[PDB]
Amino acid sequence: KAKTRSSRAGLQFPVGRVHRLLRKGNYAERVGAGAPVYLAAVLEYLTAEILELAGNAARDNKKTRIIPRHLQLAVRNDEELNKLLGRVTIAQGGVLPNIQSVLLPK
Amino acid sequence: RAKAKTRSSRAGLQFPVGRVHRLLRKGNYAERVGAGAPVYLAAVLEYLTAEILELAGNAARDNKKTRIIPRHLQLAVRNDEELNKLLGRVTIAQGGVLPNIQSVLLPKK
Amino acid sequence: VLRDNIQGITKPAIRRLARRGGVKRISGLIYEETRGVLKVFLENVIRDAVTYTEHAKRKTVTAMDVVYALKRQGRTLYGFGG
Amino acid sequence: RDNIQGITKPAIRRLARRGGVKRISGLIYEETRGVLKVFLENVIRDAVTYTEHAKRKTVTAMDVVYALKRQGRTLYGFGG
Amino acid sequence: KTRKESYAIYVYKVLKQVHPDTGISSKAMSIMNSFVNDVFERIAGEASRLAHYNKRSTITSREIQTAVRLLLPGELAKHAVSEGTKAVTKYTSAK
Amino acid sequence: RRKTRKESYAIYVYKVLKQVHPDTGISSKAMSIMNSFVNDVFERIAGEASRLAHYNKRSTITSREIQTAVRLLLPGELAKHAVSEGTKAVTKYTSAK
Amino acid sequence: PHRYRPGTVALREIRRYQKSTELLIRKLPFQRLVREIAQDFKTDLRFQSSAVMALQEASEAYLVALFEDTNLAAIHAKRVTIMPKDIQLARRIRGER
Amino acid sequence: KPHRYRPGTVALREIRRYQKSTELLIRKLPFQRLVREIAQDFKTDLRFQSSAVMALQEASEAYLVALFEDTNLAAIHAKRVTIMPKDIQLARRIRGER
DNA sequence: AGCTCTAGCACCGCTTAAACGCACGTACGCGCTGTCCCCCGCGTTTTAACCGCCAAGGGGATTACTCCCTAGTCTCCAGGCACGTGTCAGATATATACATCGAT
DNA sequence: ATCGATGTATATATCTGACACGTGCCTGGAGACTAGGGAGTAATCCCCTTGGCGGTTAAAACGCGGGGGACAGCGCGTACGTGCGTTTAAGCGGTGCTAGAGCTG
Repeated sequence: KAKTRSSRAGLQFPVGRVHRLLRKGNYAERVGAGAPVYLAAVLEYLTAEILELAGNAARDNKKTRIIPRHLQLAVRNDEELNKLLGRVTIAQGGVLPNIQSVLLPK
Repeated sequence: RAKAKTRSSRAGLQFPVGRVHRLLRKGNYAERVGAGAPVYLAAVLEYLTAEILELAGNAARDNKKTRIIPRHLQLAVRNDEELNKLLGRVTIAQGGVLPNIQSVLLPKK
Repeated sequence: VLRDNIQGITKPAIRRLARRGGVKRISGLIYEETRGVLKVFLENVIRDAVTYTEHAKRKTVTAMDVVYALKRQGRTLYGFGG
Repeated sequence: RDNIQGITKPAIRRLARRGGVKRISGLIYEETRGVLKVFLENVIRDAVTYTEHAKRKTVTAMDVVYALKRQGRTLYGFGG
Repeated sequence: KTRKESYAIYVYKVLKQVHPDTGISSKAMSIMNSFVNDVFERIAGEASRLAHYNKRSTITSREIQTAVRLLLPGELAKHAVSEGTKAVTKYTSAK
Repeated sequence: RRKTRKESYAIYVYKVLKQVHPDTGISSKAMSIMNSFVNDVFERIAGEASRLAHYNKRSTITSREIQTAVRLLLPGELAKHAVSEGTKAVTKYTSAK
Repeated sequence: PHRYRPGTVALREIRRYQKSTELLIRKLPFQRLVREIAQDFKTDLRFQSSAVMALQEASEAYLVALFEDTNLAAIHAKRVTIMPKDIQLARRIRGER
Repeated sequence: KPHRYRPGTVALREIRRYQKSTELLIRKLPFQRLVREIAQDFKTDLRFQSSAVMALQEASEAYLVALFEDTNLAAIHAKRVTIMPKDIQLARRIRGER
């Protein structure tokens, strides 16, 4: 029986596909054994943070299904993921509901 | 065997065509590198170097110097609007800045 | 040949775009200035996208090419493929 | 320590002269110091990390140049 | 080919592991796939460079670790790097 | 003792300068600066050419990839000049050996 | 009849359009503008619908970010009205001018 | 009486002097001590090349001068001459650093 | 070069919400003035940055040696993506109760 | 204060098309083995960095007057928000058809 490398590392993201993309992307002439495992773990951790924050935003909007607006609210509200994707715009995302204090009425 | 003649002389360039091909192969940008790609890249590099060098020579002549210093390169890059756009995110060491004063900062009589 | 479609970016469209930007009050020349800024931005992005399209021997500008043209300028766009 | 105060007020004044400013408020300098410190943080947070990759513990200029290349501010003058 | 390779099912598995009752739209799935591709490209590019810095021709776990410490912001990295080592541990204990 | 054969574009920048300004000399710091400039431009052209080569599923980098990368990242008018100069070099490479 | 004070309906639109997330520009005029601009680079081009979608929303995001910067430098100048000089100041500080 | 310049007169001369100059306007040893205390928080017992400190000084001064041009521009935009910390904060906000 | 088939373009008709032009009131940008405060010019003190020189030691570069790790090849299979189905999350309608702005 | 519109937070019945789940397959991922070349490790060395002392001087620190620029306050008038009738074209549905994307040899 053959057991996949993702279950060896306890990960959901594909280790073998990440290894294939690293080799076929021609980043280096050789690729170590643990590097695709490490990269897949980092990718699934980041996906877990984005999806958890988006699910919290969807629950706050009482929506069962995550829409791109929830993704934008997830990235932009978290200040630490914000500068990771500061240059990145998001499809159908909109902006945070921010109004300056001077423009507010008395 | 025929006489060894460099590809730069064949292309009519001063920049090394063979070194550009070697760095393209060793940089691992793609598994295959064409024949004319190092020629084209060497020509582009030579043209850009010639442009900034002649602008820096003009800047050194304006300052009446026969040696090009980093200040001359800074003045050559920034005074040309389009080379400034190429190197808008580049800082030149010991280059200084353009002498520029805003209009309202000047005193009035 | 299309002519004078920059006025298609209308008065209330620019007003709506400023409302999403948190702008409360808008001057008169803001509309013309934003039309110019949008024109130069589209000129840059469309020029890069057409340059990407010509390298593939294609005559239709793919959304994928627009995405990479936006990525080359540092404004990475998600949601249209990566 | 006190070495952040080692960037003395005439130094910020000279940098503002090179930037083209006549008048400098008294609350600028320390604020400028803080900004400078913050900027240095980022570069050092890259540069030593490159040193951490090299199994070295001296920071060469080459690592600093490629550290500065990361934030988008390429520095010409020390190598490529 | 006709085959459309993406990260849809893996992001779906991660979402169901985190929030089992929460679904995702197809557009949001496209944003997630593009986000995974972009972050993978960023980390792989930094790892390729860090291999080129020290005249190394291979990408090991140290390359990816240093690339994460440069690219992903601070305590996220302080999580992710540690978490990554755990995966490497599970790749070494299970063999 | 033994030393690595340090690699730079020092002589070629000097030959180009003597081509455009025979009288004018140049300092060593400007050798470092110009070498860094040409290395940076080489890296960005080569990376962009690899990037387009990956985009069209092409395993090779021809002169077309370099030309399109020059049209992409270099700003406008000099780009055409560069393109023309590059094309001229290609012709001088094809007319000769 | 009833009439609101000037400035409060605008604040209602700020809350409305920041909460909502669709396009604020009409699709066909933006498509015609894209066709007008693209014909300067090559005659008889064609565009995917998703290409026009991506162009429109990227332009919308860029203009909204520019409007954020413009409003910030407008309230920096002790004003609630955005002026063109606010826009040139924002684009100059951002590095695109 | 000895000749005393008007306030802001020799300031313009000092701007003109330092804009055409290229030497480093921050002293070498205080900036070196600043670098070594900042690097102490990331790894103890570090060493530094002299050219590394020179590169750090060049980049820091270039960034600070560019920030000073931006803060001067937004100070002029506020119909003022004196630069304020709010102007620096605005410049960093528009540049996307905060 | 060749074949397929698909979506992009062009046109047409209906509807209806968005835009536009105009009337109108008033909020605010701008100009002007008064005040005051705090930064700049400059003289006097002081201090440490810098230049020069020297000791030292240790660490990055260099070489040789080894060994084991991963590209490569071969073979097999099951997981991941086209396609189909079905079913339900969200939009839309009503109804009911709450916080906010305007005008008096 | 006060009430009336006016947008906003909470409970149920209906539809749809977009997403969750099931089927099929085939191709890329997994198991096994080898070489050999790249990475890890030990010994040297020399140069490059760190540390220290004299001095001494340019630059930093400090005091202090003042004046000019920052900031607060006030008047205005005009430019811009708001409302309403109109009309203009966006949006949508349907038809057709062909240039060209995409795939293969």
